Amino acid sequence: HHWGYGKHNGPEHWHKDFPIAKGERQSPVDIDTHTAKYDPSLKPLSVSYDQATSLRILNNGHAFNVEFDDSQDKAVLKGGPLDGTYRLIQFHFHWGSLDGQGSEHTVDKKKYAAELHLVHWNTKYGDWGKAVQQPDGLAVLGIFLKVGSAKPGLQKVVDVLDSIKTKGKSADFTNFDPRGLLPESLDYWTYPGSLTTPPLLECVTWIVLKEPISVSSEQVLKFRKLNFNGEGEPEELMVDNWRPAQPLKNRQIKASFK
Ligand SMILES: NS(=O)(=O)c1nc2ccccc2s1
Ligand SMILES: [Zn+2]
Repeated sequence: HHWGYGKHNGPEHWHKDFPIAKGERQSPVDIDTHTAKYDPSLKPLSVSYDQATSLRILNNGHAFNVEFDDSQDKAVLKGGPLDGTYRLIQFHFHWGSLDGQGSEHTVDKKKYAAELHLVHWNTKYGDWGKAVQQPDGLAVLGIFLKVGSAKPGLQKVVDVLDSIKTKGKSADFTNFDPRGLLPESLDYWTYPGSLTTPPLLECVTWIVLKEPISVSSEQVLKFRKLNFNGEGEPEELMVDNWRPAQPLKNRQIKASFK
């Protein structure tokens, strides 16, 4: 892998190493709120994070992942458009160099300052590597961030970032409660899509919450002090690590709410 979000290895180049980048169910997409159809057959989402066990936070050179113990059913996502049980494996964000961009999904072409991805895999496939080979292998819960009032539940994440500034650095990150990152409402849009970084596999049921969370300018400024580069290498600020909207093609975006 040599892909990134720089001036010569960005999303417009990915198709050369990952031809599925030009596929029929790529993510993210623009959510046209007037075209998305209310589906009364969709169920309430069930976000069961009471027993979540966070373990570690890693700068992987494209974002930072907060990793969970997914060795058994602790934190799981069920219901909504989903059949079966999906285990939380990690969350990460995508963000911008300034507040007017950062999100991957857009809403009537509006870009949010950032987007949180809570990533889950379908336990019926036994492990992540098997799950990503299946069209219903993953469920990613996407939550928009706008800049305003501080999000108290995000501050523990913010405060550890200085310790994982560069690619390949990690730190212990136990006892973090991801419920503190959820908005009030679980109203959502859903559509079939893909991973938004290589390998871009078309194995995701996307669930994107309508209600954004508010974070402070100071919180997102700390995201923007991270580095894409490794220790001692020329500093490249980790900013604009988002893939733009991809063609919707023959896909329907459904709303859980009227
Ligand atoms: N950005 S995302 O679709 O949530 C995502 N992409 C990837 C790629 C490789 C491994 C895990 C994930 S999770
Ligand atoms: Zn993501």
